[PDB]
Amino acid sequence: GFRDFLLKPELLRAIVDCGFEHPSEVQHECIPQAILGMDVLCQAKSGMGKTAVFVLATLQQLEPVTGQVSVLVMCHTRELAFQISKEYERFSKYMPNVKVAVFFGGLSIKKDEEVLKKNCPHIVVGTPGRILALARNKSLNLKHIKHFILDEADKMLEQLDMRRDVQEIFRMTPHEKQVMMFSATLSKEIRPVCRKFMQDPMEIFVDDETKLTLHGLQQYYVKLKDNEKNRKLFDLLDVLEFNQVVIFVKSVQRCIALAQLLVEQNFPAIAIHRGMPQEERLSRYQQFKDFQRRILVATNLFGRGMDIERVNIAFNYDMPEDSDTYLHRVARAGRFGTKGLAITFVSDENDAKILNDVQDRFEVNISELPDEIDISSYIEQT
Repeated sequence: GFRDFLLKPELLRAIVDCGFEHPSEVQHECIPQAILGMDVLCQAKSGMGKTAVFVLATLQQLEPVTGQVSVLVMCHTRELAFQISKEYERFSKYMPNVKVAVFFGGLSIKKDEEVLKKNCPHIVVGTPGRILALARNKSLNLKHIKHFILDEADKMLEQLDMRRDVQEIFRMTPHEKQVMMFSATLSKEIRPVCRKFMQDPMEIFVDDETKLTLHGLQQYYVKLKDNEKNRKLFDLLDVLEFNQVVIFVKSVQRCIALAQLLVEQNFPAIAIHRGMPQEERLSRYQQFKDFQRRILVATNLFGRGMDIERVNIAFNYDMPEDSDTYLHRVARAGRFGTKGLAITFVSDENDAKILNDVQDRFEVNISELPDEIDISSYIEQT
């Protein structure tokens, strides 16, 4: 997969360890030029292995120097800065001397200062505000920066205030270095600042995945109190036939409890919730590619959409927050298989509103669950 990207062996091993030897389109279009030190302006769509583009291209060109920060990555939200760093750590699994740190508000800047004095990293990730503050006070020397990366450019550059800070941070770095910008949207603010930031960038515009359909799919709902869901769900798992099931819940506490309960009821199930390291979520999801019955209890997976041929039933044990989560939660997108069954639990006079909203957006009707469902209307070959 990534072997054709001509990446240091240690990077390929870590990539194999993260469980995916199949590059996305944004990567096929960006990693090659990125790897060569070319400036890049890429308008894509979060996820899709977008940040892996700069994490990899950057690790590939990294000329590690103790005490020197050679890579600066900035983005708008601290959760994304946090996530981008854990990813640098992951793909850096076999590059023992490579160092990374993330900085943002919420934690005492004095803590960021120590790290920079005692054990400066080669790679820094952070939000503009905290980065600009650490630079101004000299704690962070940005004079050796060879790779300047901006993620969520549109959001960072939208407000005059943050764009100003970003331009101040920029001027603090060597005029000669590679600069890359990734933005889900290409506002007429990035266009200006880029003339300032980039020279003659490779401008790459990857699409917006183009998906989201409920065609040829059986969809029903059941109204009941949370008090009944388990009993209903369990009654249902006994009647309905399936190769693999997916149950969506609202929280982590709920995911952990339901999964455990199913497991104790001889209903082999794995749990995947927003409250565990990406590595664990990625590993567990990957694992869920094997068995004759298997059940996955999740709070939400990966945007890619249901890609497990054998998954015949998607449950909304908890009503999706919005009519968009539904689309993602339920929809085929793998090799073959277009048939599937979707069942939603309605316990609130509020869920209905959300459910009623769904039938409009995609203009499809979701009936009340019938006593009889033809096994072949939602399970294609058997």
